[PDB]
Amino acid sequence: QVQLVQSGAEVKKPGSSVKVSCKASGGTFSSYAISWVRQAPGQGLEWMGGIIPIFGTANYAQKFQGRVTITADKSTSTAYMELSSLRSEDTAVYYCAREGEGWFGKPLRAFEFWGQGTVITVSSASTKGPSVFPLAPSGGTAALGCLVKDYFPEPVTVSWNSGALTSGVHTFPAVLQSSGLYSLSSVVTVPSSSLGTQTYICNVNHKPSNTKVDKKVEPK
Amino acid sequence: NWFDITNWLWYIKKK
Amino acid sequence: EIVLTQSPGTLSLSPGERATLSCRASQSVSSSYLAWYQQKPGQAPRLLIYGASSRATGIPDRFSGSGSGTDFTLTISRLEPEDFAVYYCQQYGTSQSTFGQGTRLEIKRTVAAPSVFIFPPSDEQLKSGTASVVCLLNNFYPREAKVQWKVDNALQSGNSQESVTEQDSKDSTYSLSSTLTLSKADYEKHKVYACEVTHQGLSSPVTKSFNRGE
Repeated sequence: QVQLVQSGAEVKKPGSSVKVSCKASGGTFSSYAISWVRQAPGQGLEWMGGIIPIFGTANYAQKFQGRVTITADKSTSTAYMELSSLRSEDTAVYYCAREGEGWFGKPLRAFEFWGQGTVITVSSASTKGPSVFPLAPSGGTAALGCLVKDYFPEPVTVSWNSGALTSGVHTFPAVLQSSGLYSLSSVVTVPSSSLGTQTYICNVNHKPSNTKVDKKVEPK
Repeated sequence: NWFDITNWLWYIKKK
Repeated sequence: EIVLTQSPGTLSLSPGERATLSCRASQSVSSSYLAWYQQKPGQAPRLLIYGASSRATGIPDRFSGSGSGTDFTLTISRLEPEDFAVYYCQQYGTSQSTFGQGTRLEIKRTVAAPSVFIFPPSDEQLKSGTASVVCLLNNFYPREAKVQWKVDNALQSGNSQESVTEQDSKDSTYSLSSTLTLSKADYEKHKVYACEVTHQGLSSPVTKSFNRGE
């Protein structure tokens, strides 16, 4: 039925402004409110504001008044969320939600329909590719991995053997260092008997910096 | 309440 | 305007057990305008209950909402492996909508000991001027663990960062990776490098170590 597609991720600098779109598809668009909810890494949900497209007047959260502008374009059936004077605390995933549709046209008030979410990273670091280092391995189970250190921004995708190896894979969440860069690790446990005969290649794909790395990890 | 407005719009539309 | 408080913070239950989450409001919520949402890692929040008790479309009847005014309750009769996630409440009785801080519902299993591994810094990174040691705590339960780094039996501080994986969808265990970052000179100056893990299901903390240069 109703579907909400948001725009891609964005990396902004402190003090600047960012604008996120939300194209709706299906059902009525004018007489149904669209809300925006953000969520910082590790934190919880947070209501920012809403708009009923048939009215130009919106409804903002008192905490965000002065920085949030929510406008709707009925011509394209698209909602817009704009945030000015960005700060590092604004680094969050911005979801665009729509109220629920019940029996007939009678609308609910809870947020039944949601978008995929836009990753807004408010930071001051520059785009940088990661340094991939091999975590060489030294009942019969051997653990090996790759250290994906010093990259910006999020995320980086990791696979093993071009994605053919999934069992025992543990790709850890990234940790934001004090230099503004990110860092994560990915490990996989394999039979120790298959070390001297199977090749293990960790694949790192950092799309923002256009960096693909195939690091071969072999035991010591 | 603001979240009631979207329901009032449904009334005069269909009633 | 209205501050929602969710209880408890973390809840450990087994599949088949009964779950009860409370959401208290600082003031009365008009017309029971309370909603319960579920959110899984990496995904968007999914609506469960609206109007304090009315179930959403496609939601199994094992989810039930109750309460009104200043106290609301979400009840999950029989738990299933796909019911373990984060739960939020949201009031919309006033124009200023607000959410709760969240109640995470994880899986309870038997105590699992971590498998402890240690990885020295690679030569490629050693020729870059920085040495990163890694300590892996593979597959354990509960989530609470403690990692300590020892460089020549001297404890470290303010120079290591840890990361914990999500809840495993098969064995319900956790894993932890601790990265210790040192300069190349500080690394080549010392000899022994160890990581000591303290956790439940362990008689005493286990130390995994290696000696630099062999």
